Amino acid sequence: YNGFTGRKITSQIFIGPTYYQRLKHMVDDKIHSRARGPIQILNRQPMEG
Amino acid sequence: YARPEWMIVTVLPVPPLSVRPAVVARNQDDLTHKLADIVKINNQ
RNA sequence: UUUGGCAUAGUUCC
Repeated sequence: YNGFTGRKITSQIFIGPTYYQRLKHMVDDKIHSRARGPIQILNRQPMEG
Repeated sequence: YARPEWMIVTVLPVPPLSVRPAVVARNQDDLTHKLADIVKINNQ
């Protein structure tokens, strides 16, 4: 059945218990932004990393 | 702009301290080490 | 409110 409206969904859905895994790759360890931060020494360009 | 005899190096330019910066314990670059060796041999 | 570098290994995405 549909969640918002309560009406049956016309097509029957394939549902059952499958074994899932949570991989190491999260988003809190990947989000990154910069606006005028630290700067390299030899080239005076922005740092790397 | 390019006279033929000038291609024989008799005066060696030394790059400024910006081209070969010091390292922060103070470390000298590969260019600085080679320059020191060259001037050692030259004065000897 | 101040700034290390070289190398090697592994991983993500086409």
